Amino acid sequence: LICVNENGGCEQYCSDHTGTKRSCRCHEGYSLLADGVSCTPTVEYPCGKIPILEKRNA
Amino acid sequence: IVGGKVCPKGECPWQVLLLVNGAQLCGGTLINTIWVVSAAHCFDKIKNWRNLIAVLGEHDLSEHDGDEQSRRVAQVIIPSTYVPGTTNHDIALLRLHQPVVLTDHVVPLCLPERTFSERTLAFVRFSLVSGWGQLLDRGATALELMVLNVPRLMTQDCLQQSRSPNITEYMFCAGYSDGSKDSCKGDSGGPHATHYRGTWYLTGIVSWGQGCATVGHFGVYTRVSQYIEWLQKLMRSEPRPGVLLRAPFP
Ligand SMILES: O=C(NCc1cccc(-n2ncc(-c3cc4cnccc4[nH]3)c2O)c1)[C@@H](O)Cc1ccccc1
Ligand SMILES: [Ca+2]
Ligand SMILES: [Cl-]
Repeated sequence: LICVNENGGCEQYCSDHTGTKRSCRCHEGYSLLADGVSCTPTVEYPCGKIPILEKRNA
Repeated sequence: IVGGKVCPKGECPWQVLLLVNGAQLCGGTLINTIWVVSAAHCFDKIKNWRNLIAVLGEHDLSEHDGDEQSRRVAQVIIPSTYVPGTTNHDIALLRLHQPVVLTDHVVPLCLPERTFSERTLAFVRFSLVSGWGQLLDRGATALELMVLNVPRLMTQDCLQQSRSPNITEYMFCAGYSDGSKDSCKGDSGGPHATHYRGTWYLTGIVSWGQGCATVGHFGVYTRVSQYIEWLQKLMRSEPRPGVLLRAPFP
């Protein structure tokens, strides 16, 4: 997989590595899941999420 | 904001209101607890720097509901490449005197990685712009925070479709040419926010235009992607005496 295509399958940030290698990353206040693509909040108020809406569907 | 709607309270939690001597100046975007991104041009005519106030958790200007958080602006950082009275390199990084407290009503917008922004975010058609700016060309400003969904144009296309500053590589066009929908005076410095896979990111800064909602013209936005590294470096830096700081760009 490559970052330029489909975001390398990453939810957030993507890094191409030497070989057929790819590494996904997450913004501060998030952690990367075992799927190696998904980001989950680690804090109460992570960036770019709307609390009242997150709650609205929680 | 012209031709938008009221942003329901708390749904625009990264939106900042900038005040000078209690008067509406410009918008801004919270990117973390002490940092706000705005537009350079907003600070041209600033007399006394020490009277600059940033308000978070604002919604309805007519009332106080207790969700509001006001902070003194400790530092205004502008790129070296910005020339007062012009439109290029229309970005400012503001350091708050004290952090805001994150709440349901006060949340930062994610400052994306450049690559991500360029390769992915840049291709998301629609994004949200917001502010307490003029509701109409030559009109009154908004009492309630307004928001508007605008589509992004490739610059080649913007130029093609427009009918005077160049649209530089440090800019992008977004909106409509039918004179119905735009950002306007008072909105400048505010966010152009882009959704991707359940999260919102800062892609633009409300900057300028050929008037507001002028037929045959689009809204012009500061291309934030060009500035990620610049911003990041500054955020890692120690404060300096004196409010205004001109920092080299790149
Ligand atoms: O006067 C200057 N600075 C002082 C200053 C302070 C606060 C606000 C304004 N100001 N006036 C007009 C608009 C504006 C029109 C518009 C239309 N569509 C979308 C966004 C828009 N914004 C605006 O933000 C200017 C110079 O820097 C000149 C300059 C430079 C850039 C923009 C405007 C004026
Ligand atoms: Ca209020
Ligand atoms: Cl303060």
